[PDB]
Amino acid sequence: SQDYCTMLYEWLTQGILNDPYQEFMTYDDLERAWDTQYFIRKDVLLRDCDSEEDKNLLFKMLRTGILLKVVRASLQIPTIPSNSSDITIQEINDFADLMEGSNLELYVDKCYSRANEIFLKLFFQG
Amino acid sequence: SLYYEYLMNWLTKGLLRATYGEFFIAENTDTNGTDDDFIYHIPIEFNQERVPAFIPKELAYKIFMIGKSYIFLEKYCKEVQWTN
Repeated sequence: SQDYCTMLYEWLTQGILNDPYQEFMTYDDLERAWDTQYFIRKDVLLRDCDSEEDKNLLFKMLRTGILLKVVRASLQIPTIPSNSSDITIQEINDFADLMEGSNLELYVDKCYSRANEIFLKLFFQG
Repeated sequence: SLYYEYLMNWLTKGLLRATYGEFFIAENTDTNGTDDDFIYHIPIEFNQERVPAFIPKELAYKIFMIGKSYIFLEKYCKEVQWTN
């Protein structure tokens, strides 16, 4: 799962979707003209996503990825460097530890707050 | 060794997985109509004679109360960061 943790980190830090094997839990259309549809694959999910907490967590991750991709498309940059904000996300190494601990929730909340701050700053100043 | 490991797991994360009836604290979701959605029921039960002889009943009750208060803080007070 070293590849899956790296893919999740890339999706949560830059919003870049690269799933040539249909393994990631989220993928967008246009791979209506400007607004693309983001489809979630429950067959390749990491949790059940049935309870309200898990549903809100998945929605927060998807919103973070969407905001990152929108910021990238608006700034015409291939990636969002970490110096653009005061939040730095660490890459996942142990999938079992990330699943059993709340470090996943902490990283998700941090990246979501960073994406929301960047989006608000952009839409307020530019 | 595994008994103390399960005690550690319950005292830290409030988990009772892979117990197979080898613990003295469990959850009883059965409800007779009073507080079905567990607004104030706290459906956590604690057995007495399920503990060995080398552990005090007061210490077992303290462990049960620690787990109950941790679950309460994690479920009702939403103190996610502090509980983590």
